[PDB]
Amino acid sequence: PALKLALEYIVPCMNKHGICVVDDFLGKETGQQIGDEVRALHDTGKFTDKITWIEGKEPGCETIGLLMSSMDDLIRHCNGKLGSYKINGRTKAMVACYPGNGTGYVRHVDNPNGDGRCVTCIYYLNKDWDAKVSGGILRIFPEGKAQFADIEPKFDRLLFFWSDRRNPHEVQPAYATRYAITVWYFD
Ligand SMILES: O=C(O)CNC(=O)c1n[nH]c2ccccc2c1=O
Ligand SMILES: [Fe+2]
Repeated sequence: PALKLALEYIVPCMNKHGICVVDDFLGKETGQQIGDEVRALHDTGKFTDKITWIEGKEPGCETIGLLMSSMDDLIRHCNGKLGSYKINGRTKAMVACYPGNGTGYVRHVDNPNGDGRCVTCIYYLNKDWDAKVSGGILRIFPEGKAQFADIEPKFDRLLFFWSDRRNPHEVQPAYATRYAITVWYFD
């Protein structure tokens, strides 16, 4: 399954566009589970835009580990073909919560200063996101296109994009609680 998705979709889509959306990545059950785990971290005080870092062995986080393992399976089966990068690892999972008070994240590049992070991978957990009323769109400005790309933070959506200056991006103001989990893979 990872072989097929990696080589029939993620590799070609990324090499062409530098951005790749995989809807329905883990399915509604496992999704909801990860979502219930992120919410339990949050409501029990464990955020510090607020964030918390997770390795994947800590408590209340088993299924976030399964997510990370599932992401890793995709990247491993890209076979060094994704942007001709030989990927050597990734960060821990960064869980982010925009509380829903109009806050967002201003336009930025993830790796502006030349660290080894090459691919940003984000998994979204927001069921029945009403983007027209709730805001919180991810807007990416891919270098070499005169049109931006708008990505809704939809439940069980996995997203890949190049981390460097090819992809300046912003989280537009969010008016409902918005959750996402990011890892960065490095070459
Ligand atoms: O959630 C999204 O759709 C995109 N989100 C981001 O680009 C983003 N990028 N870099 C960060 C660094 C530290 C803390 C939060 C973030 C963050 O949400
Ligand atoms: Fe970012």
